[PDB]
Amino acid sequence: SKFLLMDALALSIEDPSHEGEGIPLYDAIKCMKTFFGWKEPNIIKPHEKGINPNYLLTWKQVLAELQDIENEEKIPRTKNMKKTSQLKWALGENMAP
Amino acid sequence: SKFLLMDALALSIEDPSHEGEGIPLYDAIKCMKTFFGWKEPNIIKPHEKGINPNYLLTWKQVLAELQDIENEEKIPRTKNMKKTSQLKWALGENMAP
Amino acid sequence: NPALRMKWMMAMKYPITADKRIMEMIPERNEQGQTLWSKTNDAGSDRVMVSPLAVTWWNRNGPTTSTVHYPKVYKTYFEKVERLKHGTFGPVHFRNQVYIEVLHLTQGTCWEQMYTPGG
Amino acid sequence: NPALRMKWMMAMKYPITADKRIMEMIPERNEQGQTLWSKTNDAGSDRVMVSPLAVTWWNRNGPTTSTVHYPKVYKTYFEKVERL
Amino acid sequence: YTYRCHRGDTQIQTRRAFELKKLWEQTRSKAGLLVSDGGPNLYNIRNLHI
RNA sequence: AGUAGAAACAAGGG
RNA sequence: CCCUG
RNA sequence: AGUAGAAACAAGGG
RNA sequence: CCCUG
Repeated sequence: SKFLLMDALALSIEDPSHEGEGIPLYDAIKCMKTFFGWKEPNIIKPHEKGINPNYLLTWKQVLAELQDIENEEKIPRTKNMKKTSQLKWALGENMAP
Repeated sequence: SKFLLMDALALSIEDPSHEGEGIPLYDAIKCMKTFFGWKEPNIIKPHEKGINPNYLLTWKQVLAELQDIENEEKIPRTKNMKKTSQLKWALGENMAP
Repeated sequence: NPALRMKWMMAMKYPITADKRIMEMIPERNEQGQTLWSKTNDAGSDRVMVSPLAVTWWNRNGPTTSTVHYPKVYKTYFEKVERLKHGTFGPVHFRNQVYIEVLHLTQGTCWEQMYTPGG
Repeated sequence: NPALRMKWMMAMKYPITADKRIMEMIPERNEQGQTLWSKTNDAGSDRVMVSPLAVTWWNRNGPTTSTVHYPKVYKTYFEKVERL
Repeated sequence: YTYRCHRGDTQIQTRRAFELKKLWEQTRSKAGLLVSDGGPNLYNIRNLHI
């Protein structure tokens, strides 16, 4: 399936200001800021047919971009990830003959 | 006095996400989004020794500038007013001999 | 798919197109400062771009004209609502299976509803 | 007024200045992704800019040592507490 | 949710919220407003042809 | 305009 | 255009 | 790698 | 660099 069904877990917050359609990135950041238990990730169940470290690098990259959001003159609505090597491989770039 | 004491009225909201020190412009916009009773401003008690249409235009200008926040690629942290004629007169620009 | 196309089009600022005389009747700014129309002209014509806020402003702030004629020209439609309002209903009978106009409500797969129009 | 000067200084990213070996003991990012030090070097010297997060990182994650020399050096203060 | 013509008393914030709320407050009979102007819903099985 | 009160600000130099 | 609060 | 299943995507032209 | 989904 495209997403987990029985194993899903959610980080939840409250928004009493009923916005019809707001920017979801800020909701994501506000939900993230409610957790104080992060630690160093590691791989426990690997992917046999893929390069595992690229996934870990992707996760760390997403965290780094979220923290970079703070150091900006103006807050953006959408975050375009930098075209890195791990994202080039993970999204199957330059594989068509 | 610098501010009103007995006649002060406030627009109130509730922020459960206890931010130590957040941007105040967003708070101002949120407090202004809870009021739906705006109408056309008019002068009832004028300032005898001043140009009152400049004050009226200043209020209309802040109202317009606040709405101009929505049509931006990235939301700013601080708003910079435009050096318009009414602001030039009201803020006493180019008055020193 | 036109549905998603309009879903995206309605998100823009001025998705509607209007004429140039609109600028003489409704103002450029709301009572709160919201913009209603823009100076840019449409491509291939002299029309201008307008936002739905202009439609709502016109509906709640605009010239008023008598609409006595409307019921006369649309007489067929109003006759239907009159007949529906003045009709009388009845019990439902579950059994094996001016009137045709309401056929979607009287008959059914395995039930019958008693209906006599009020006209 | 120095008070408001530091009130402003703490609002920046890297107000503190440290040496160069700091890059070898504490990492450039937290477990959550927060930057600790910047590659930019101090003006007029070779020092490196560091944010206060580095201080807390060191306090909670860093080398440990046995301290049985501080009280002997600061004997008067410890005597003050002992008498009280 | 497509045309953003929510109800008049609903507390959902949108670009058209101010105008819809003002129009709702102006009117005397709130049941005559179109669904496009933040009115109520009157359609039912017996009304699907009008 | 305004602050302020026995004299000043309402920008200065290149 | 630069420097100064 | 991945989607997918009797044949394709994983960008094409200048 | 341009055009096309």
